[PDB]
Amino acid sequence: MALRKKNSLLNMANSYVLDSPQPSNLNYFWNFGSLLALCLVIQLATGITLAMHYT
Amino acid sequence: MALRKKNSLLNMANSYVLDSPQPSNLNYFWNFGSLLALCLVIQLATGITLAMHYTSHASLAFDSVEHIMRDVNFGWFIRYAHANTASFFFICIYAHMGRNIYYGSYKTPRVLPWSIGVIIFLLLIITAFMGYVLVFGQMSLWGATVICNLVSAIPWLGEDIVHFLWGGFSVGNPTLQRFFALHYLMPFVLAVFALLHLIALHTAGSSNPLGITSNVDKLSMHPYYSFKDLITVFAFLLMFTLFVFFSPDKLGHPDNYIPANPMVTPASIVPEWYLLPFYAILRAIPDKLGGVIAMVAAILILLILPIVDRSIIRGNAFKPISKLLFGFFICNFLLLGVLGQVHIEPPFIVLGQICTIFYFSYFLILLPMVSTIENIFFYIGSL
Amino acid sequence: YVKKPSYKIVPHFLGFNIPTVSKWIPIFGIWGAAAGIGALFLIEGVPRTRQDILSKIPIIGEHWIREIPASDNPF
Amino acid sequence: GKSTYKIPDFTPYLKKDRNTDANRLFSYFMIGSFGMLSAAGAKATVQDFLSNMSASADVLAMAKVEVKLGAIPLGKNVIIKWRGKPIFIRHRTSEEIEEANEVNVATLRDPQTDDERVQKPEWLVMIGVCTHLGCVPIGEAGDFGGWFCPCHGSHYDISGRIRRGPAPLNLEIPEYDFADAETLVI
Amino acid sequence: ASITSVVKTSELILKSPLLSKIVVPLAKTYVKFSGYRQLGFKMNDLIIEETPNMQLALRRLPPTESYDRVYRLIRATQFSLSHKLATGNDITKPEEDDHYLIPYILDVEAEAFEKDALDNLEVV
Amino acid sequence: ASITSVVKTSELILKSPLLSKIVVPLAKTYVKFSGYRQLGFKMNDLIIEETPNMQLALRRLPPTESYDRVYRLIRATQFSLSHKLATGNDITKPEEDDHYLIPYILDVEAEAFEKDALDNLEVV
Amino acid sequence: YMGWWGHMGSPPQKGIAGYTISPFAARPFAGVVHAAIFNTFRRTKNQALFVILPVSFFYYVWTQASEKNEWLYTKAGRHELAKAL
Amino acid sequence: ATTFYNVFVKRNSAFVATILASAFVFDMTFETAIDNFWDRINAGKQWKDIRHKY
Ligand code: HEM
Ligand code: HEM
Ligand code: HEM
Ligand SMILES: CCCCCC[C@H]1C(=O)O[C@H](C)[C@H](NC(=O)c2cccc(NC=O)c2O)C(=O)O[C@@H](C)[C@@H]1OC(=O)CC(C)C
Ligand SMILES: CCCCCC[C@H]1C(=O)O[C@H](C)[C@H](NC(=O)c2cccc(NC=O)c2O)C(=O)O[C@@H](C)[C@@H]1OC(=O)CC(C)C
Ligand SMILES: CCCCCCCCCCCCO[C@@H]1O[C@H](CO)[C@@H](O[C@H]2O[C@H](CO)[C@@H](O)[C@H](O)[C@H]2O)[C@H](O)[C@H]1O
Ligand SMILES: CCCCCCCCCCCCO[C@@H]1O[C@H](CO)[C@@H](O[C@H]2O[C@H](CO)[C@@H](O)[C@H](O)[C@H]2O)[C@H](O)[C@H]1O
Ligand SMILES: O=C1C(O)=C([C@H]2CC[C@@H](c3ccc(Cl)cc3)CC2)C(=O)c2ccccc21
Ligand code: FES
Repeated sequence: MALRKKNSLLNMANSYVLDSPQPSNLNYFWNFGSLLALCLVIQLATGITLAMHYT
Repeated sequence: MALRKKNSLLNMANSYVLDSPQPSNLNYFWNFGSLLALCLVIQLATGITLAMHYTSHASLAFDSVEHIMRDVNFGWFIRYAHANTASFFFICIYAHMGRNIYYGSYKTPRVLPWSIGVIIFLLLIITAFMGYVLVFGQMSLWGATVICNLVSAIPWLGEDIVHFLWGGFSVGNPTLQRFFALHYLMPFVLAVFALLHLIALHTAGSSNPLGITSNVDKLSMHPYYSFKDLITVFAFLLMFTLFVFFSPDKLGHPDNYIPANPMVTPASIVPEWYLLPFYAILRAIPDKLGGVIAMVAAILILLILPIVDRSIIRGNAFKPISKLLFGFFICNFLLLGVLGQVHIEPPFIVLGQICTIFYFSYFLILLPMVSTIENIFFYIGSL
Repeated sequence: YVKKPSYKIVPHFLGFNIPTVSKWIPIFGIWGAAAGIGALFLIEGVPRTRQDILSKIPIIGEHWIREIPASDNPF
Repeated sequence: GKSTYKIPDFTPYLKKDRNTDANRLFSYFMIGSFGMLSAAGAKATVQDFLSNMSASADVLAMAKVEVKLGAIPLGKNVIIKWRGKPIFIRHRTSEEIEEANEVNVATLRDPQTDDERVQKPEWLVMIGVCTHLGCVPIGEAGDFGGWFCPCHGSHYDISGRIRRGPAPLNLEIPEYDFADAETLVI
Repeated sequence: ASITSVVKTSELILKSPLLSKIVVPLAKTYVKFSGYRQLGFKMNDLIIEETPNMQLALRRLPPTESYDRVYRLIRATQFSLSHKLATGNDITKPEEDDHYLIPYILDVEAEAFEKDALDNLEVV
Repeated sequence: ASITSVVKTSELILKSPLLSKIVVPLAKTYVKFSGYRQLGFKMNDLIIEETPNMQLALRRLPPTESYDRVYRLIRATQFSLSHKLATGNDITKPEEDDHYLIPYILDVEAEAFEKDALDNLEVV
Repeated sequence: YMGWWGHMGSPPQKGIAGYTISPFAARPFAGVVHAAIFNTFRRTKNQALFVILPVSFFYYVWTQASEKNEWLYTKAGRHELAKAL
Repeated sequence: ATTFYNVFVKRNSAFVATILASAFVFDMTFETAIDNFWDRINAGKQWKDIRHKY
């Protein structure tokens, strides 16, 4: 059995970002979820950075 | 089927805090995990609260901490609770790592939670330190200088990294504001890792003090360990109360109530009680890079316990020789702690070096040897 | 006639043997180059990296020899 | 419609040269170009973004600190701030200079003679930050009676050379010039 | 470490007259002080079982021996949590401390190590 | 809303001459514009099936009907992701748009609603 | 390696009958006096040497070192301190 | 062409090394190319263009 399935931690990642079974016909409006994830990552990176400079 | 099992979200909570099958014989040393959880919750509550009152600017930081002590309602409590819980966090985490080393929790199949744990231990050190610096008292500023200069050990790029981490030529305002940002952040990262090491542990389940399988006899996490964990919650809060309300400064260094003066460092430099063991290690080694490597290695070397323990038996309950070796190792780690706070003078310079060698020889020599010999003694001794 | 099959066990460790590892030696080489190229690329901005590494490269090295005229430099 | 061995018509999509190396290579050129722009983009993003943590423009502001010397008595060390780092200025006595000139240079982590360090034997000027991890050594203390870093117990000399303890280098000497004989700039 | 390692090394010791003369008494005392018999364990109950090899060895135990092992572990877990020791018949007497598992794990590991060896064979 | 509700209400409309005269033509154009037939679906393919009741109804479908439903959904999913419409024989003709599922779900729900009713009966 | 309720991964159990009584039916502190005195003495005695030996040794070592250090920084210890440095 | 595939693409180690070395080259040349282009479209505007007066 594949490591990605065997190892408990990897298996959780696997279940979300790799093996996760998705419908085959999602259109471009299903992309906002990951854009919101990207916004959230940008906001954390820039935000924590501004917090290093902001008083 | 019960809602707690049906609903995906509840089912995750259920699997951790309610139905989680635990061995039936965990003793009180299994309670540190939940105390560290409680410390982490106290630290988040008091920490976020102090962040509502604290000003990260170097011109105001020390004064904002005085304002917290003096003007904010219950500010004294929140500040001392935060500071003291940082000490209790380390008592509990050394206790928890102690428990794990004594009962062989690092052995298969729990090497992963152990190894994630070693990273939590490093993150706690960096979190607690970054938090120490925010007061911007004398010790704070000097501590910042030293920790940010440990990267100078790294050759060539080292000196430039130092300047980059200070955002200046010295520890100053820039540094203090970035330490505030990261000290706020680091605990959430630490809570992620704390959660991850539990998720890694959930494959094998907790070890137990006998080191045998518990698959034969499991108890639900609640009510048994929930109520067991309350005893230590209240015992912890009793100790917390004695420090926070009655002696809030016993665990502190006076020098941190002097504002940071970059022109002098106090003649008596002694870091937090919990960093003392590694500080003595750093003092012991007379080389820059050497001293730093040894100090970091003193934590990273825990990662090799899974390899160097050659025992066929999990943990020390049944191994008289290993228990004695563990006793000497623990006492040596306390001796290092003590030597961390004496003056750098004879004869403690040589003593600190001997204790440093003994610390490392436990992982590299003694544990592999003793564990090998006890394997043989079990087999021969029981024939 | 053959009485016994003729073989040895090659030394092995953690399921690696020297035959197998020797086939991967080139690949570690390339990955080491990739790590070298990549690491050096990451720190190309670091002034020390230009000063001590990149400006020393023949022909190409002049890319990293840039002086700000002292007329435009407050520091 | 019925036979499963009659593969549906794929001719509108099938490449004639599908098994050539040229065919694979083209697709990998696209994937590799995308990796190349991602790598150029990543590096540029990380470089520009992390540079925020490097000293800001307001911090990068140079001192040129001038100090008098008439004030300073014999056998004393001052501390002048310069770029936030302290500068130890010691007005060394004749016998102090002698003591410094004694140690065989051979046995010195960082081998230097006082002559190399000072440009004027009566003015030891050093960046008073300990070369180990960066505390400021307490002067007059030590074991080589110069300076002792209290942080990890490294002893500096009257030249400010390291003699005992973890510090690897001797106390750095700034760029200092005697404009007058009674004032130096750093 | 593997049980095979431990067993072969023990056999080297029991062969050498000098070695056995000095080691066998040490090991017997060690086992008395170990005190696993005071929770009614056999030595073999304490071997780490969360391993592919050991799980396979334990599946090979005769039903009788397997059921008794479960009982001794349950009983010992109960002593542990009560902070009591075994008394009377629950204490493992030296004559009852049989290596019931060692033969099974040695067979499991013998095959596993042969498998590793033969995976690395070189036709000559 | 329940399929039972929809079906009973529809029957009230078809009963009333006036109502049917004005509603049936509307509903037929609505269905034309709905355009599910252009992906080769029968109306019933579009009923939400992630409920207990509907899962039970779908399990009750005859194997043929069930296999054909799977095919129409696979085929429609493929049209959807390609952004194509059905052509030719794949388009659902009005005569093929049979309520294959409605009888099964109405039986499932009939029992479920009777069960709810009888759970609340009062002996008089 | 550990399952969950119902499939915990115990080797098959047979022949163990387990009995307990209700918490309400039991005295939770039955024999607490006996345990607190005799049982704790038993458990303490059995573990005593594992604590006493390293504590006493490292306390001796610390004591010797702290006494030497104290003595080196007296007037009497001038010469021995000069040699140490 | 097979040869080019075999050398630079077949081994992922080699392909990633090639991509990172290409990124290096691209990064250096793109910087230089945009610098020159930016100076040509904003000619006589920028400080470097009026600096000579002072
Ligand atoms: C969802 C995540 C976030 C959102 C939606 C968000 C939104 C915003 C917005 C709208 C502002 C006002 C910006 C402006 O007009 O200047 C701002 C400022 C700020 N944010 Fe965030 N933010 C997020 C995450 C964070 C995080 C994680 C931090 C970490 C500290 C942070 C730190 C800051 C700081 C310091 C400022 C003030 C400095 C400034 O205005 O730029 N933010 N944020
Ligand atoms: C924020 C800090 C930490 C928290 C909150 C935490 C919490 C816990 C909890 C709740 C458990 C399960 C119950 C218990 O055994 O006590 C546990 C188990 C464990 N923890 Fe930690 N832990 C932390 C830090 C560490 C560290 C630093 C290590 C290792 C260096 C570690 C290693 C382990 C291991 C190996 C286990 C499995 C032990 C076993 O049950 O046998 N943890 N931890
Ligand atoms: C593991 C979690 C944490 C640890 C171990 C920790 C540790 C510390 C320590 C040792 C100090 C020095 C306290 C003193 O002597 O005054 C401190 C200060 C501080 N911590 Fe934390 N902290 C934690 C979490 C947090 C969090 C989540 C925040 C959220 C902002 C926070 C905010 C602060 C602030 C604002 C200060 C400076 C004010 C002060 O000194 O009291 N801390 N922390
Ligand atoms: C790394 C381990 C932690 C697991 C969480 C990580 C992220 C994760 O799950 O990623 C997935 C890629 C997920 N997208 C989808 O499910 C997805 C499903 C169907 C279609 C598309 N797109 C269509 O064209 C999708 O994109 C996604 O964007 O969700 C982020 C929000 C997640 O982050 C978090 O929640 C944590 C935090 C950063 C918000
Ligand atoms: C609310 C659901 C969210 C799941 C995570 C919350 C916490 C959670 O799982 O709690 C459990 C109660 C857990 N204790 C145990 O496993 C446990 C197991 C065996 C014995 C005992 N005690 C013995 O006598 C135990 O105490 C615990 O304290 O671990 C915290 C650290 C967890 O926090 C996190 O990881 C997230 C973050 C707050 C650190
Ligand atoms: C960015 C910070 C977030 C960190 C948390 C990291 C992981 C994200 C969510 C993990 C929490 C829930 O993830 C948990 O994992 C299991 C096991 O993989 C998943 O289980 C899923 O995959 C497994 C096997 O791949 C299937 O048997 C199962 O039907 C499916 O639900 C569930 O989705 C969820 O119960
Ligand atoms: C793990 C990653 C490895 C470490 C990452 C390195 C972080 C810091 C490295 C470089 C940051 C400072 O390095 C410096 O970057 C800035 C851009 O940010 C460059 O600056 C150059 O480009 C910018 C715009 O791009 C102009 O405003 C500037 O006038 C010009 O000189 C410098 O030429 C480079 O010397
Ligand atoms: O000289 C030191 C010093 O060495 C540490 C030390 C001790 C613990 C170290 C450490 C221990 C473990 C890890 Cl994983 C990383 C750092 C960090 C630096 C300090 O905390 C300190 C604080 C205030 C003034 C001086 C000092
Ligand atoms: S800091 Fe100067 S001695 Fe280490």
